[PDB]
Amino acid sequence: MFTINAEVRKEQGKGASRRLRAANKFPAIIYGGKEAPLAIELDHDKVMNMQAKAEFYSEVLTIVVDGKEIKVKAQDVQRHPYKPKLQHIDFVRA
Amino acid sequence: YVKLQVAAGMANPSPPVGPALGQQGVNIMEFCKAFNAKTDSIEKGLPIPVVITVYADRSFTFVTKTPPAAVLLKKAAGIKSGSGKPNKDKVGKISRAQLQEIAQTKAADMTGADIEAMTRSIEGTARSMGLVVE
Amino acid sequence: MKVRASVKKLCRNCKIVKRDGVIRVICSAEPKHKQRQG
Amino acid sequence: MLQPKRTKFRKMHKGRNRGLAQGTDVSFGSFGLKAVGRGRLTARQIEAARRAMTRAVKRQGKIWIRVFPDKPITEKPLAVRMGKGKGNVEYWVALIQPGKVLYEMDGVPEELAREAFKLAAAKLPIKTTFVTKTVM
Amino acid sequence: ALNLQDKQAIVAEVSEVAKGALSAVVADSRGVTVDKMTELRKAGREAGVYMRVVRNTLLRRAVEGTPFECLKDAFVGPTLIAYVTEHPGAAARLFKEFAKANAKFEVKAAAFEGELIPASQIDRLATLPTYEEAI
RNA sequence: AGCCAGGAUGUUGGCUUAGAAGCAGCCAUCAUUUAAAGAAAGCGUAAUAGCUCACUGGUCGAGUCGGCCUGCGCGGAAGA
Ligand SMILES: [Mg+2]
Ligand SMILES: [Mg+2]
Ligand SMILES: [Mg+2]
Ligand SMILES: [Zn+2]
Repeated sequence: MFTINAEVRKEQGKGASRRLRAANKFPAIIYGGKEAPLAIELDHDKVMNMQAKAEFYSEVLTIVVDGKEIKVKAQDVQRHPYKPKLQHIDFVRA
Repeated sequence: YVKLQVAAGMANPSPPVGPALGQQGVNIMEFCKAFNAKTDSIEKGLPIPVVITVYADRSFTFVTKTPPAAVLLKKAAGIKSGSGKPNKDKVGKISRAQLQEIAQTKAADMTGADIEAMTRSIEGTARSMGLVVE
Repeated sequence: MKVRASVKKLCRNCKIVKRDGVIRVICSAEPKHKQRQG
Repeated sequence: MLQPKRTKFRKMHKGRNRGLAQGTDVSFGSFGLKAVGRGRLTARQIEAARRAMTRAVKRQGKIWIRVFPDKPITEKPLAVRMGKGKGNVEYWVALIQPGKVLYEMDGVPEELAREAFKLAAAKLPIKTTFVTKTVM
Repeated sequence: ALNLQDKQAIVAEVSEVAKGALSAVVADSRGVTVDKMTELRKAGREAGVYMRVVRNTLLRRAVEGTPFECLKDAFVGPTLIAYVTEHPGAAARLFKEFAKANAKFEVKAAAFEGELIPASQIDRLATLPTYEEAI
C-alpha cells in the first residue's frame, strides 16, 4: 500500500513549477468528485522509486497532506523528454 | 595408458589399432589375440570399448567394458548410423523395454543407483542420436 | 602497444591502470591487448 | 533507404529545429532508442543503424522505425558561385529533437536489445539512450 | 549460490536422516578425486549407508536437534558425514580401509550412543559384527 | 578478494572426417553420481594427452558488487 507525502502548493505557473524541479520536487494535481482540485508538490526521488513498480499505476494509493489522508489512483503522468524523471502527475480521487 | 573401442573377435589392423597404441610401446599381436581371446564370448559385431594399461617396461594389462550406448541403441533401432541431425531428423524406435535391456548391460557399466536412472541416461543417448524411443 | 582514443579490456586478463595520468590496458595473457590511451 | 515516394514540392526552406520531441514513449515494441540530443538524421544513417541492430538480433523479433526522412536537403557543387537559383536536392534528413524515440523493438531479451541498440547508436550523429515501455 | 530457503531445506533433510540413522561417521575427504568417491557411493548404497558432504555451519544446525551435539567440534575443516540408517557400523568399518588404502584424507570422530567417538579408538565400531551375528 | 582441494559417469553424444575424443564444422544438449562439475569458457594435440574456466566443499572473518541523479577534473589534443 503506497503512501505519498505531499504539501499543498503555495504558487502556480511555469516559474514556480520549474523552481520546484530544480529543488528535487515536482508538482502534481488531485481532482475528481465534489471537492476542488488540490495542487500539490512531491518529493521526486521518493515517488520515482515508487512508480517503478507496476502496482503504482493500478492500486489505490494514499496521499498524505497536512496529516489528512486522500485516497487516489494515478491517472496520467508527464515524464521528462529523455531523463529518468517525472515532471507532473494527475491523481483522481478514488 | 590408452582407451580404444575395438570390434569383438577382431584386432591388429594398422589404421584402426596398430599406430594408435603401437606408438606408445605396446606389443601388438599379444594384445590382439588376448583381446580377441577374452572377447570371443561377446555377440558377433558388437563394438566393445577396452582400456589398455601400459607400464614403463612396455608390458600391459587391460579392462573390457560394455559396448557404447550409441552402439547398443544403433543395434536396438536396427539401424547403422545415428541421425546427422538428431531431434531434427528422427531415425527410429526403441521401446521402453529395449532401453531397459541396454540400461542393464550399461548398468553393469553405469553409475545409476536404480534401473530408472540408468534407463534415463540411455534415453539421454537415444535422444542425443535422433533415435526416438517408441 | 596499441595507441588510441578508445582503450578497453579485450579479455578477462586485461586490466585498466592509470600510470602517470595516462590510461592503459595491461594484459597478463595476450601482449596484443596492451594499450595506451593517446 | 528511406525517402518520400512523391512530394508536393521539390525543395524546402532551411527552417529551424527548436523544441522538444513529439512521440517520446515506446508505443509499439518493448524497448526503444531515444534521442537525447538535437539534430539531423540522414537516410543513410538511419539505414546504417537499422542494419546494425538487425544483424545484432539475427533478424529475430521485430523492429520499428519511428522517424522518417522527409526533408530534402540541397547543395551547390564545387566551383559554382553564390546565387543563380537554389541548389539541387542531394539527400533527405529527418529533423530530430530531444526526446524522440527513434527505433523500437520487441520479441528479444532486453540484454540483446541493449546490445543491438548499442551497435546502432554508434552509427548516429546524436547522443541517444535506451528506453523501455511503461504502463501509462 | 544458495538462497536462504535452499539452506533451510538442506538442513531439514540432513536432520530427518539423522533421526532415522543409528551410527554417524565423520571424516575429511579433501584431496580425493570423484571416481574414488563415486566408488565409495556404490559402497554406501550397497551397504545401506547415506553419504553427504555438507557445510560445517549447516551441519551444526542439523546436529543440535539431538543427539550428535558432541560432533560439533568435528566440524572444523572439510567434512563428510556417513549415516548408516539401516544396520549400525559398516560405514565406520568401510571408511577406515578406504582411509588407509588411499592415504589421502584422515577421518575425524565417529558418534554412536550419543557419545563422541575418538579418531583412534573407532576400531570399536569398525569391528562390531553382523546383526545377524548373535545366532 | 586471496589461498587449499575437487571439476566425475553414460561418453570418444550423434553426424562428418584420414582424424574430430568438451574445444574445424553441423545437429542435439539430455541423464546419472553429485558438495559441485557446461555433451564445455579459453589455451593446447595429427587425433588423444596436458593446462585452465564455469560450479562446489574448505580456510579467512566484515564487509562487498555495480547501475541511477548530479558537481569539478583526465585522455582524445600535430604547424611552420
Ligand atoms: Mg519565464
Ligand atoms: Mg614514465
Ligand atoms: Mg572465497
Ligand atoms: Zn587481455
